[PDB]
Amino acid sequence: AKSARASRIKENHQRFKKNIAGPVEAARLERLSAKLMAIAQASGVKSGKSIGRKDSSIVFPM
Amino acid sequence: MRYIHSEETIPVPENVKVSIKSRLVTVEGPRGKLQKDLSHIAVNFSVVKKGVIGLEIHHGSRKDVAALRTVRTIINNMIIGVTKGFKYKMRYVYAHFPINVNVEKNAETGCYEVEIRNFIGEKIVRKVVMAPGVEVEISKAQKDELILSGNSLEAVSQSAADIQQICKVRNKDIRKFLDGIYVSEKGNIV
Amino acid sequence: PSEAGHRLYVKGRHLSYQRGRRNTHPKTSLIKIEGVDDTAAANFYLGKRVAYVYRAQKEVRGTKIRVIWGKITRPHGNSGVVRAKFTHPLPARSFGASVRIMLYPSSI
Amino acid sequence: AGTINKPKKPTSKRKTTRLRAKISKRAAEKKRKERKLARKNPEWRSKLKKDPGIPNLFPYKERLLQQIEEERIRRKEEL
Amino acid sequence: AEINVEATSWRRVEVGRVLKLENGSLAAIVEIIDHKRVLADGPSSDPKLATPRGIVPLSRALLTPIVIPKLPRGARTGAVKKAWEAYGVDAKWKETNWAKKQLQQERRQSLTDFDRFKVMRLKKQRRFEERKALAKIKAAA
Amino acid sequence: MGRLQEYQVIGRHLPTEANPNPALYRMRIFAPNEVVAKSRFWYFLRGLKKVKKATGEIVSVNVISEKHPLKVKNFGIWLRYDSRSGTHNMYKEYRETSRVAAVEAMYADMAARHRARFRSIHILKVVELEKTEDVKRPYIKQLVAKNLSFPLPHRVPKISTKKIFSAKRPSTFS
Amino acid sequence: SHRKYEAPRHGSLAFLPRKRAARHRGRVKSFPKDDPKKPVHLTAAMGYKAGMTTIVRDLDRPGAKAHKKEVVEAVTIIDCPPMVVVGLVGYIETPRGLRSLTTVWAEHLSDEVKRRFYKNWYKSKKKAFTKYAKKYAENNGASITRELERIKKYCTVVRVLAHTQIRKTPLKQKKAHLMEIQINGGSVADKVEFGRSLFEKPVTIDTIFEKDEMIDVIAVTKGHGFVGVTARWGTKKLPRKTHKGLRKVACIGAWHPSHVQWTVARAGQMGYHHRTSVNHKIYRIGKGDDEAN
Amino acid sequence: SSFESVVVIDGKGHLLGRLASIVAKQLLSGQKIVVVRCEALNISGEFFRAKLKYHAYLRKMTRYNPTRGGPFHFRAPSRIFYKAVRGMIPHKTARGAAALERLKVFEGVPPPYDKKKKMVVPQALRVLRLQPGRKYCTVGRLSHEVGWKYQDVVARLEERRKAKGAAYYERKKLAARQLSEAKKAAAAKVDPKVSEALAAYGY
Amino acid sequence: KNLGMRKNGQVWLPAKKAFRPTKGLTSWELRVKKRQEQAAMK
RNA sequence: AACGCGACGAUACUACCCGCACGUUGUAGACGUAUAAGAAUAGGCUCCGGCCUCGUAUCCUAGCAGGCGAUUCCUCCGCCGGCCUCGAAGUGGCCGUCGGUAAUUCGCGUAUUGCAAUUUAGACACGCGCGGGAUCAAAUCCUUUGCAGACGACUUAGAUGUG
RNA sequence: CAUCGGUUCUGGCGGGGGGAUAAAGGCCCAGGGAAUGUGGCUCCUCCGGGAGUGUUAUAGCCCUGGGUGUAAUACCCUCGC
Repeated sequence: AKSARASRIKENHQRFKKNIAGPVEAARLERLSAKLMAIAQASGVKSGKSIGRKDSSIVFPM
Repeated sequence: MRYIHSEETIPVPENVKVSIKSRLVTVEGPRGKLQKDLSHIAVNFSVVKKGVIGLEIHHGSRKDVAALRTVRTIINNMIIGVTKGFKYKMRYVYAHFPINVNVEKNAETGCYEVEIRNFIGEKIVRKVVMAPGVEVEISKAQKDELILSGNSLEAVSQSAADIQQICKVRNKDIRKFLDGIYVSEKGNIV
Repeated sequence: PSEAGHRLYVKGRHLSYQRGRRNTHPKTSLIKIEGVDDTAAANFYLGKRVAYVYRAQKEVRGTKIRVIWGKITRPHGNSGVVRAKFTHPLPARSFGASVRIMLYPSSI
Repeated sequence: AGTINKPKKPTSKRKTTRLRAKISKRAAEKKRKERKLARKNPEWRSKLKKDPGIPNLFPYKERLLQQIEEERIRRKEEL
Repeated sequence: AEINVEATSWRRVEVGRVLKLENGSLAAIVEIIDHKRVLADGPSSDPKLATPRGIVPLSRALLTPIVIPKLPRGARTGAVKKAWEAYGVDAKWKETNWAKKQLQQERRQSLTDFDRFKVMRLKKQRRFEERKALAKIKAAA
Repeated sequence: MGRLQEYQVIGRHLPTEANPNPALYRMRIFAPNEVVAKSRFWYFLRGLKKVKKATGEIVSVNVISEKHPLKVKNFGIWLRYDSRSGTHNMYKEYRETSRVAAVEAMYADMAARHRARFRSIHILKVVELEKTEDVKRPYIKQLVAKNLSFPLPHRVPKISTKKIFSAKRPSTFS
Repeated sequence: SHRKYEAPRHGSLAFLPRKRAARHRGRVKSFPKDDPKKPVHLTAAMGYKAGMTTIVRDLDRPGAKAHKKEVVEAVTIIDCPPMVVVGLVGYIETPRGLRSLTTVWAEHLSDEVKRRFYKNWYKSKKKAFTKYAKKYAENNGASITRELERIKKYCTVVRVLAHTQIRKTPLKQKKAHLMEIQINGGSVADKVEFGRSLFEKPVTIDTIFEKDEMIDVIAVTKGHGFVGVTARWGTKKLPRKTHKGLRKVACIGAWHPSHVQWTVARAGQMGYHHRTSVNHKIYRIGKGDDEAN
Repeated sequence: SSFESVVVIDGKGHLLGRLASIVAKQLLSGQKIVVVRCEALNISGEFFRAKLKYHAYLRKMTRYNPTRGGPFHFRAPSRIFYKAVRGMIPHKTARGAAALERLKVFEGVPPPYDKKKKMVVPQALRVLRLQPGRKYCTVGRLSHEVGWKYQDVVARLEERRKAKGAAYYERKKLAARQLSEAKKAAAAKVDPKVSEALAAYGY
Repeated sequence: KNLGMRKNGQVWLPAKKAFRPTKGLTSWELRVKKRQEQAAMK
């Protein structure tokens, strides 16, 4: 019997993933993303535009 | 023995434009442009005469002298590729089940794609993607013939070899089952 | 104000004792002097006085800093490493520590 | 052979003292045995040694042959 | 047939090539023994650049850009000296940047402590004008 | 095999009542010193004649210096060396400036290429090639060519072994 | 000498050590890989295992023996009250791995998620996130804007913090469960905007998972306590009245090294292991509002 | 010879064992060494020999319990170099341990070493040591083939660092050009006696 | 054009020359003179 | 990793932060503990003129361990604030204020440590201090739970509640 | 620190002797010779350079003898500072 880690079995699984299960997963993911988007939609220093510093070691201390 | 000096010469036609910098050969011709990295071989390039490229090795052994012939043949094949091109004609023969070959050009990858079907009645659909620059057509003059054309001899011959190796009979007598795709003719486009 | 330094000595490193492969002799120490790379350069610093300066815990006679005194005797090898002898053998923990080779006694 | 991806047990170059002593003693005993068989050996041995001669690529081989022939004639005349 | 080859161009050892030895003196190759040794002669009037005739290993020599033109192979010391004074090898060596670097090195190592102090003072005096010029350049453009 | 000097060693048998004037034998021997030269003389003389050290004497030992040490010369050496199989001839050529330097190059080359020691090599002839047509080995024929000029690619610069760290990656073009 | 009759190993070496899990909630070791041309979506959720029941399924599996027939199958029911997103964690790539860079929390956090930060909630002053809630007010949330822009600029992996609504379950636990759920699809700015729009909002299970999809279930198994080798590893029982025990392994060793190897079955903890089981089909996502789900 | 506070070494183009020997001698002499870009180190001989040696290393493991006492095989190039250095130091003594605390190894050039001078050791450089025509490999390729997971992350961080260094290089070129024009301008205002004295002194 | 056939079929291959790295070290007439001298000596 | 690391929340107490106020406090060991292109090595750099063995280089380097007063200069350094910027283990640029500052020259002081004796001088961390600013927290035992369990450990619950 | 004594490590300088009274080598004198043939001449030419001829010419080299010369230097031995 061909192994699970066999090159031809892997190629067959890759073709299955590309051609058959791929569109189904894409359509399901698009529907779920739309449903979650429904719930989701339903100076620089003083304004946060300039990302400043927050308010052993890599080098030898010297 | 360490030979003090050894040299080879490559004549260049008038249509061919050769640019060499840091052992990176770029050959320009009427048909296209080829590029090759020969940085793994210690060669000094020069222009010994107008239209002649000079290859030299200094203080090299016999192996280092002999590698200049491989460099010479590679650059000569690049010149022949950009001037006249390379063409491999292949024949696919069958005994009972006719072999179906469809040639397309995948545009996003920009490369030719050969699809082989009905080989010994097998239901699998074989697919070979070609090297860039290799153009595959089905010959209208002859029967059951593919034509692979290009500027790169290595790319054309490797694509032809891939086509020949993908259709290989297994677990059968090769004396009795003679089917497959074979490289029939090797030559130049022009 | 002056923007210079105050160094009148050459830096050195205490490498090891005089030793074979196995047996070590703490009575003689090996010192690598900065910039000295051969016996001809070590010949200048033969006879110079070398000090090992370290810091202790208890303050004795106004300071917490102790000095072991010694001097350079002969060159060692071919790469400018010198042999030195001190009043007491240098600590084994000080292998790799810094020592000061002073310019006295002077022949210039 | 799939040696690179899956190596086998290494062959040790670290010899043992037992092996070194045994090899030395077997070597000495073999030397004595070949000396004994050389003394008892009945194969014929030539007293004279077949001399290799003079190389052909020596450029003055002709002049050396001239010198040898001349010295031979001189010795024959003296005798 | 446009051929554009940009490759390395080494200096070559040849009869007439002037070598610079480790001690700072000069020689000329008069006969090549092998790929590792040459026969050389330094017949220069200056004692510092002079080199006795003999074998020079090519590891301990540096290829100068001076080549004595049309020098016979195996020419003796008189002929090499005649070619040396005819071509003016000494003047070209003085013009060579290697001898300028060597002369700068001797001038730096021949300094006393008073010389070093005066060098520091005059270098600061020059640095003042260079700093003013740089400030003016940065202000203008 | 070391800094070698060529010596003429002249020796003879001790004079007896039968032979008041015994024949003198002169040999040219490459040796590091006169003691080794006399030892090699007695060895080669024991290999040829009925004379040994106890029954003979050394008449003279003189140093043979090179006539022209400043002239590049081609030397052909015919030698015999002893290996596992037996004694074999070798003819080799060396482009040197003296016979002694040619002999040192010979000893180094035979040690490097055939594992032959000083004790197993007999130097039979060392000759000067007067004309370049007498040169037969191609590794000397490529050196005696006309207008011989060659570059030296990939010259590793000589940096002091005591300077450990450098701030610039060195170049190999000078 | 060699073993006379060949037999495979009892147990798997891939699930060692057989120790208790480091914490009660299952850990998502790996998330699905991110494709930036995909739409933004959540990849994980939490629930509480209620029990099991029986179904009858009208099977449509061509080529099978029970094709166009009825099959009785066992199913597991998981109660899934809606989850509340209360945070956003940013991750950067380092040569030492993924590194958490910043974490932005919602302005209002429930007492359910606040109980997770305390071991004695009843004695506490409940001061959690009180000073953090004031940075939404001071300087118009300038610090919050800075951290969000830091996630947008420097991070490659964005995860929301989501907690369960445990009061909707019949459990006596009042302390909620909180986890990081990776946002897959879109760009990093899209993920940050997606989380910012999802702060303080309930997220239902039907917007994360959909019927007839295979998912993976990550949990901690049933604990059994200290268990001997016979039930821990499935070893053969020794014959009756074997000296010093028959529910043991007769030889823990007969060969060099002079040690017990890590591959020998020994008595110890069984169960309470962290397990990730794959390829479980969703048969029905039933709604709580439906009275006939 | 010069004693320095810390010596930062560029691992690119260097031979593993020779650099390890020199670094270990400096560490035992008392010098702090920080080696960067350990993925760009070189091993002489073509890649299959290094792969064979590392697989032979991976073969060795303790039998009764692989979580203790056994050879722990590290797939990072930095810790491969650290193993090479640690084999050259008496690490089971206090002196050897203290010598090893003076060493830091990294993949790529993390900050703030990106804005520090990186020196090279000519006694271990592959271009100055190996004969042309001999084959070699890189430690990073071997690490990636035996299990190192961060070849791409270190790579992308290296193009970011090189782009920032390129911007710094254009700034340094501009500064050097303005310095040259400043010297040419100040040559006409400095005292000729001062200029002649400096030229005679060698400056 | 190329008037003959190649056995392997690589018709683009150039008319290769003999691998003689020791070329040009001896003229033809000198070799003939050395042949006569070697024959006489032998 | 129970002697690997990150983010976050709350932090009573002398506990936290700021300034100077010093250590018979600790440091495999300060003494100018100065210096960022990348890449190639059978080729590179550039200001585009040329240059490349060479870090034997460049910067900095004078004054009671470095004073006082001028003559003189607009050069260099440092602390703050603003705007940008720096995520690989996060920090530099510009502008503005303030303070110091031989690039030139001069005067007043240096002694007596007695003919050398480490040149007690740097950095980080820690503690004791004051003088000010900021904040009023948890864990465990106990009772309970049984998703757990030999015992510890673990999942819970115990402050007004949907207990 | 100075002046000493014993032992020892290391650096520099001034002399002497020997060999083929070093061998070379430079500068002269008198001969002879050759090519990896200089100038010249001739023939090809991509005219960039090759090919042939012959003994110094508009380069030089090698061999032999003599003078400077009891030259210098290397090496070995040695007397001292």
